Amino acid sequence: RTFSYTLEDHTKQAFGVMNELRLSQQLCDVTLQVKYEDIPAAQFMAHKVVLASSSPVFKAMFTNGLREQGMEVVSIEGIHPKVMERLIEFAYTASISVGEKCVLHVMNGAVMYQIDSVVRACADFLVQQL
Amino acid sequence: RTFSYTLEDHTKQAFGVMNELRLSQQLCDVTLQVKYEDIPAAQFMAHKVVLASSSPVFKAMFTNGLREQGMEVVSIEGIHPKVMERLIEFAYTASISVGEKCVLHVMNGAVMYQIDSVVRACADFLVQQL
Repeated sequence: RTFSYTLEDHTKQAFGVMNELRLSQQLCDVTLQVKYEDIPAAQFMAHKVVLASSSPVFKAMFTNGLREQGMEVVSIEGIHPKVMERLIEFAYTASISVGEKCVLHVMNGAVMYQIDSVVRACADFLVQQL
Repeated sequence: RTFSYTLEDHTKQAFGVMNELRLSQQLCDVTLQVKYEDIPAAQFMAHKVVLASSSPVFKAMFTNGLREQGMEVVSIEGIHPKVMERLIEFAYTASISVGEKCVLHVMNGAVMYQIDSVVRACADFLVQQL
């Protein structure tokens, strides 16, 4: 009747390119300003649809019906820069790495953005070192 | 030294959500107006970063350094609406289906946007029916 085809690799390749576009600040449309205790701010550019695709919290926050018309800054307080960076990194690459003291703070950032995949992975490392 | 983790499923889930966001016209930032012979126009909303992630042609066309500040319309002539729809669909889901007369016109749309994965798949169906 009909001919179809699926490339089983397409999502990995494309996130790859989207991660490239982020590192080069191309097509970005949100900057997260994270400010946390005394460490000065950081800025992260990213793509709102890529954030919303991995976090129900970023989904809800960016899908409200408002229109961008430029760059929206999101002030994000209550999380160390290094934890937001690794969580954006997970959004864009599906991987995440950390040492054993930061693994506590990463499960708190993942719970805050409902990145449940990371939450369960941390919660496993925490009982596999106890 | 350090603890890391990779969710081998994350890209498929997230494209899933991005495809959802497209169907609902949320966070979109390009409308392709395809006009082709006498069939009237069609409009497709999509996410420029998701287009650019799957097509070198859409990459180059959206990554020039210009800023969006709203919705950019791309006039796309020289391809049937049904072929652009299925190619956007491939961008967002990695799959594509078609009957045997449209499979000719899809390999021409894929070559036009350098969606090489589809091009080689069509080029195989064309010699597997001859």
